[PDB]
Amino acid sequence: GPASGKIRAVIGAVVDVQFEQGELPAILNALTIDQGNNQKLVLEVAQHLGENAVRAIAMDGTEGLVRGQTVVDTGAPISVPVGRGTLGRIINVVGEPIDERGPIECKQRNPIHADPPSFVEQSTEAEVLETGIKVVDLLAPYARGGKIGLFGGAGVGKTVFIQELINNIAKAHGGFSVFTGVGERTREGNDLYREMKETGVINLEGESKVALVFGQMNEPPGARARVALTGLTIAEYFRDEEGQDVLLFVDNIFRFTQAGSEVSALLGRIPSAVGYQPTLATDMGLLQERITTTRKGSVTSVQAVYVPADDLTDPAPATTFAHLDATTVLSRGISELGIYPAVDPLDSKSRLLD
Amino acid sequence: AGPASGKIRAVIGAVVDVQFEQGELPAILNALTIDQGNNQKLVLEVAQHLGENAVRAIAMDGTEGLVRGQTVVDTGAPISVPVGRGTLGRIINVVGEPIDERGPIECKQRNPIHADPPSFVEQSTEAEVLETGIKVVDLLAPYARGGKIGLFGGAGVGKTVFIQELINNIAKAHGGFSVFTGVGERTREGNDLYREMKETGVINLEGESKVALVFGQMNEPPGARARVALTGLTIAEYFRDEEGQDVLLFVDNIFRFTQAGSEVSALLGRIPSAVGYQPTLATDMGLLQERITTTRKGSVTSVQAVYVPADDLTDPAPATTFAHLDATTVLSRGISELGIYPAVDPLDSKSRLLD
Amino acid sequence: IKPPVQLFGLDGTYATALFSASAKDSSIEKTFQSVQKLSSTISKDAKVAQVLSNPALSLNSRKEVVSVLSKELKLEPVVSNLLTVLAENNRLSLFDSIAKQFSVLNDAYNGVVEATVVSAKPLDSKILNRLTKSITNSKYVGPGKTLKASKVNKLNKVLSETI
Amino acid sequence: SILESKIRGVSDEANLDETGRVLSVGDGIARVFGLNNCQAEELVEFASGVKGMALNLEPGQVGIVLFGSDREVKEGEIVKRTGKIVDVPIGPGMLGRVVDALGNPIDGKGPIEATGYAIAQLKAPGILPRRSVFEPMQTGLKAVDALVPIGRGQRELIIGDRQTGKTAVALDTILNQKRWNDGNDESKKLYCVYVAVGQKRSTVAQLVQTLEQNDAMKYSIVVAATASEAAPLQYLAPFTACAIAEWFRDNGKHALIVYDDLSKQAVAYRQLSLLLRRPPGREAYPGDVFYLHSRLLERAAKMSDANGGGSLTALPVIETQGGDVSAYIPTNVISITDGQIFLEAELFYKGIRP
Amino acid sequence: KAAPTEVSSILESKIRVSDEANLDETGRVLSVGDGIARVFGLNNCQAEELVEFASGVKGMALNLEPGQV
Ligand SMILES: Nc1ncnc2c1ncn2[C@@H]1O[C@H](COP(=O)(O)OP(=O)(O)O)[C@@H](O)[C@H]1O
Ligand SMILES: Nc1ncnc2c1ncn2[C@@H]1O[C@H](COP(=O)(O)OP(=O)(O)O)[C@@H](O)[C@H]1O
Ligand SMILES: Nc1ncnc2c1ncn2[C@@H]1O[C@H](COP(=O)(O)OP(=O)(O)O)[C@@H](O)[C@H]1O
Ligand SMILES: [Mg+2]
Ligand SMILES: [Mg+2]
Ligand SMILES: [Mg+2]
Repeated sequence: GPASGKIRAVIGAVVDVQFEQGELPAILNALTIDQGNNQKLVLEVAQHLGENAVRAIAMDGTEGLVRGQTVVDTGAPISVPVGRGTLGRIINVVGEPIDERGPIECKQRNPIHADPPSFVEQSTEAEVLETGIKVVDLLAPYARGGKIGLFGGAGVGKTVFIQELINNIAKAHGGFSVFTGVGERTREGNDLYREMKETGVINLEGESKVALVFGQMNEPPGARARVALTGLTIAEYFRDEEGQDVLLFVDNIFRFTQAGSEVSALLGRIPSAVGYQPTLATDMGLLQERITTTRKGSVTSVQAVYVPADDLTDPAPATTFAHLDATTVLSRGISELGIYPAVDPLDSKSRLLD
Repeated sequence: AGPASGKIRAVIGAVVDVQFEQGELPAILNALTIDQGNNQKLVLEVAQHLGENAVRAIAMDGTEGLVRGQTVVDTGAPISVPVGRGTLGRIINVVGEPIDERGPIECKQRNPIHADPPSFVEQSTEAEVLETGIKVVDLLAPYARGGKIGLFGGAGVGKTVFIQELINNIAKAHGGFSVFTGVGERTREGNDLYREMKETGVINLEGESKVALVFGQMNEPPGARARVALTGLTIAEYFRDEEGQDVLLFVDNIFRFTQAGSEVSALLGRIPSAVGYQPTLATDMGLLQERITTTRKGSVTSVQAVYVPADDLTDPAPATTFAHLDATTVLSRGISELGIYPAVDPLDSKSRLLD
Repeated sequence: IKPPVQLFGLDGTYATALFSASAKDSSIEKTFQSVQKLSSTISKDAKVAQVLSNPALSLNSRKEVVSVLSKELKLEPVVSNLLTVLAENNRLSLFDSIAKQFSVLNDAYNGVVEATVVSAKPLDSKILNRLTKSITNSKYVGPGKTLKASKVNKLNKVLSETI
Repeated sequence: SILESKIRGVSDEANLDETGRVLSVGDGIARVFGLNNCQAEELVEFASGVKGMALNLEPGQVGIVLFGSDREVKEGEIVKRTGKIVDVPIGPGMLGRVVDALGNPIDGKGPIEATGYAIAQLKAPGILPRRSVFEPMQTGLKAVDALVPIGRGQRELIIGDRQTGKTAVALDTILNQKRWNDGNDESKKLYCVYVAVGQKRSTVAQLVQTLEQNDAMKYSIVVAATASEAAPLQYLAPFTACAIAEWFRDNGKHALIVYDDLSKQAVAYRQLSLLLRRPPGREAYPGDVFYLHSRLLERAAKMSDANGGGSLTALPVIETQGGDVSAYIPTNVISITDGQIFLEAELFYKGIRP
Repeated sequence: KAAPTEVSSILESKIRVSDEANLDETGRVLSVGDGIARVFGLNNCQAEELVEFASGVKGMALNLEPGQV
């Protein structure tokens, strides 16, 4: 007999679960909710309101849930498949396959919520990474195993910059890739899987070396915020348990902070700057520190940030600039002149420019 | 004795709610004593009353170490400070205690820091000019004798150097006594001002002094910074009313009095105003500026210094103090980078004695 | 039925809502003695006051206090339903406010109130207030009245305003 | 009777004098129901092992801020009180190990040889126990020693944007004191105290490795305070680092603290205050925003001859946004320190370093 | 300091017998304003379900808390 609960309140993605027994669930715990669609639901506990009741956050749509439904607790967090079985498949935020190719036959299932590396397990380097562009090999040079940021507004060149670098560096890197898209479009996910299959990156009948993670903007707020933790768990196992130079590609990285701000008003937290959550620096620092280079293996993070209405002084753009070794800001004024791309030389800086 | 003993029920920051008995509750602006572990005490000023035999008090020091249910005795009156000739040459605090390690202040009387201002019938108008020594102050905006002077300026323009240069050539040769009450200053500015007055003859440790030192920089909490202006003005008001002398109150800075009240206004149950200020900005600034005027018993030349927020004269703490000052010495950040020492504006500075 | 006594509107509506259903078939005299036994066995007792300020309770320590203070105490009508509405809505910490508002309704519609001078007045249950105040002030001023402030403060303020 | 009803129900022991029960916890905050004898800003110990600091004391509950992860704290957990306030270790044995925000060693060198126990929230020096800044702090740079020269006991700010020379100015001054610390003159030696607050995990490991190879980490205190921890750990990084450096100034030695950065400490204090049910001020910050930075910098002053003759230098770095120095946190720190070092981004890209 | 849901009007219906009409699908309108309608009831009503008032106006139950919808 597992820990069963009862739904007391439901306002959007926040679902308050009231447990009848004294053994309540902990934070960041996966909760099940049977309905009638051969899929059930995934709810993650955030905080506890007291009186044998904890506020949970569902990772899907909460339409159809009545007051008093059965809420079973899994006893752990949202686990996902790791290892060599996730290469070439399209996984989701809960670790389930969405490529219609059967289940992922994985040996172990690590959780999405884990601690980052300590100060004694870190490993710094200064190896330059050749990308191929003339504005990136001379101005702000990227570092091997670090965090690369592709900042810019809408329509400047954020999605085209990550696609050109993955077709000339990740194809001959040797290690496995990790393309975890969070807050992307519906047509961008299907076009990226078809282009990588014809070039030799993802082989459905052979050997693959690129992990795909679904999670566009068509889902709810719980799946978009948990899309970054599911993709980072597969890349961390290949560098610590196996010791390989993984390549994490997030598109975009600004969708993780924007998804948590819409559900922070219903959990009891007060609004911050520009209507954001109060734990902006705490939530972004816990996920960016785990995607670094350790003593067992490196992890070249090539994420992309989105400027809020062409503004670099926002709370989601300025807070992510202190956790990246190389930054590539894309100005909107240079994109209308004819620069392909709009690489700002007066704003892009790096630590390897010495 | 019938001491009003209270119990601490809430403590969040500088605000501390004390719960007393029914009928024996203290009034507003009342000093509340609290026994700690050291040889000193924890002074707390009652701001408002929440009800149900409880009143919210603002601590004038560190609130660390207070538990729920401690004894809080009331003094019965307000924050008493030492007045007279014994306060000259000693470094007093916000509660009226010495911080110069020179023994206790042997004062015969102790007046409260909270007092009403003068009426309209007791006001005495004047039109006398005061020579300062500068070429841009003696030709543009002349300072009035017995009035309020405001040295407006930004950060790094020359606000602290303007008050120190004028005190070494006007306060050292005046007939009355000075009153340097610094509110919201720095730690290094307090030690340099006391050592310069001893070598010039303003503060004599073995002779006679004519300058009252009132400590209270930004190293304390929000309660000691807001009450530093009322404690320093109580000693200067007694020398012009009971003794009848031309006192000179030097406040540095004047902008720290309005910013200290807005730091504890959010925890007291008040809504915020404009630019993150308190709603009682015009009421709190007018009650302290009207008491430092010139009456029929004596004059009081206040030479305060206003600090503009990042060089902005349209703020709520700079524009509200321009109507309660005769001579305004506004400084600009553009003239200080060209070599003008000091950066005195010849067009923005105005005075009532320029006729 | 709502009586004209106001009595706040949010906090004082706990005893006013239960007074409408308790005023039928003569069930108002037994509610006065039963409400006093619930406050005297939770205040000066130091036994059942272990869940007065704690946020525990939850069915176990919430329904056991309403059954022990009604079965073995002095309750048989609808007195046990008053403690059950305050246990589920987290309102057991203010038990003195619900018992004090019930005694004010019987003293207003069946007696006088207010005050007069020195101590309390008489609070008669006649009819009009003018015919009862003149017949009680002459009998209370002679008997007792030790007379041991207001008149001395008003005379000193009038002399300072004219000087 | 009253005694017969408590024998068949009531509760058990669990005294609320020195202990308490956690009624609600989440997002770092933890509302503990009880703790009557607990003082303000006292160290609280939970039943799971996570430390806490009771900063908000109410009449029915007590808001305590957790110093770690809130995933192990649930509703109804026992929260014991240590009886003391928020203290940290100090002494001459802390030089050579990367300590955290509570005095624990994070470098893996075992325990810290502490000679005393000083509180974090300590009072600053008065006007009678301070003297004039007459000593000379050789930073090593030719453009800083001739123009804006700093001394032992003054507070020099370092305003500027990212990747402009903010952290490079404080690191060059600590390595330049090796000529006086390697000898025998204790009056000319100045111990360093780097307090990395808000930085990433790779930035703290790279700065400690460069100082150990140049014979400079043997007399320098490293305060590890990354952004992946709680909001109470990053906000208390300035008070904990100032208590360890104050022991050398009160005995007869010189110290040099480096609060990097001042912009990261203001965001950590506003996150913990917003979750404790408190009213905000300007720019979604607390009411005492200017009092938090002015109190920690006022203690680093030069003492007189009767207090020992020591001094403490403060090097606070201010992270700007596009060169804007007319902000809320930028103008508050520039009007409290005795001078500032403006680091423009226009001359840094041309080659004029710094 | 108090709570909503059961208050004055909604607090005098559970002391007698709150039955008769089916409260799982229907409900009594306790408050209305700013384009909202706090209906008292709707136990078996799902989220984002279509509703109808007595005058013929349609409704959409967004939030479903305890005692109110
Ligand atoms: N090297 C290039 N040359 C010409 N056009 C480009 C180049 N890179 C990007 N673009 C244009 O920039 C646009 C980017 O569109 P989209 O990806 O939807 O917005 P964003 O880049 O902000 O995510 C594309 O429509 C493409 O035409
Ligand atoms: N007459 C003067 N000649 C040259 N420099 C001056 C003069 N007056 C002031 N200054 C400069 O102005 C600066 C003022 O610093 P500070 O007092 O910290 O700021 P503020 O004046 O805004 O309070 C001093 O560093 C000093 O060098
Ligand atoms: N004297 C110098 N010569 C060359 N490069 C320098 C010099 N000083 C600083 N830099 C460069 O400036 C960069 C500063 O990086 P970082 O410390 O992360 O940003 P900030 O200085 O704004 O804190 C370093 O990567 C370093 O290469
Ligand atoms: Mg894109
Ligand atoms: Mg100054
Ligand atoms: Mg830095």
